[PDB]
Amino acid sequence: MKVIFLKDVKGKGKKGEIKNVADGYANNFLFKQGLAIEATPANLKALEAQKQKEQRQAAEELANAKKLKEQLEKLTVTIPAKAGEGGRLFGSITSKQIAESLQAQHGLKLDKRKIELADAIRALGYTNVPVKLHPEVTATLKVHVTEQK
Amino acid sequence: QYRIIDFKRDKDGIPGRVATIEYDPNRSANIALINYADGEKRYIIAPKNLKVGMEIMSGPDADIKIGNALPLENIPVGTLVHNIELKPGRGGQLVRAAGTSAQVLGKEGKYVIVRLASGEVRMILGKCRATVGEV
Repeated sequence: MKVIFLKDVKGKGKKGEIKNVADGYANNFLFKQGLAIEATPANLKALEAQKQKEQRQAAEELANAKKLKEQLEKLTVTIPAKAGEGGRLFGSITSKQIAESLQAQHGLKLDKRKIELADAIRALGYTNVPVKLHPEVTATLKVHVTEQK
Repeated sequence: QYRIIDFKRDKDGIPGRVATIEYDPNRSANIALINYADGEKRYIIAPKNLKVGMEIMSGPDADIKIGNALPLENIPVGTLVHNIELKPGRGGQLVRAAGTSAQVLGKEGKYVIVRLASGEVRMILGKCRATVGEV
């Protein structure tokens, strides 16, 4: 009996792992723990549709990360800050500030989790910060810390 | 008449003035009355050498001065501290008001290594606060 696996596969085979399972056992265990479903020509086409949309989405996303990477690499975030000791800052500029100045000045709302800053910026000057927009899309954000007051 | 002591030091940004410094037999230590710029009054354990008249502040922008309370990450290596917080915003649970002030030895990533007066060494989260000074 052909079956559409809903869960127990390589994690969640819900994508559409269609395998011919033993009838009965299928409807006695798999079908019992919601693991699989009847490979009816409806729930087969209906599966195809979901896989087709998941594939479209994944592509929109990638395409978006890519356009977004282009917008970012033309910018320059400007974060002014109180410094003294040879350019050295009083506090530290971190991912939230950078994320905020980016929204405020460039109209971009980016999750601070994507701003791959390691150690918090603690000095006046320019810093190129990497931004992980997607598994295979990283952009360089130029950050500029200027002395205020 | 055992007084209420502020071991939380969460009035960040608001300046206070050491109003007085008196002994607390229930704490075998000295405590200071702090009048804040917003009208609130609060008692704190008075670090060594704190005097009536000096200003007090807490938070990331606080000045590194005895009696001031800031997250460990905002404190200079080598400074002595007390009333050390183990959990951000849970108040100090270490060296509250008796003993010997620990000391910041190094800062690493999201941690601040501190050596307690007992030679003991601990790596507390920089988010945790501590008061500058000797208890």
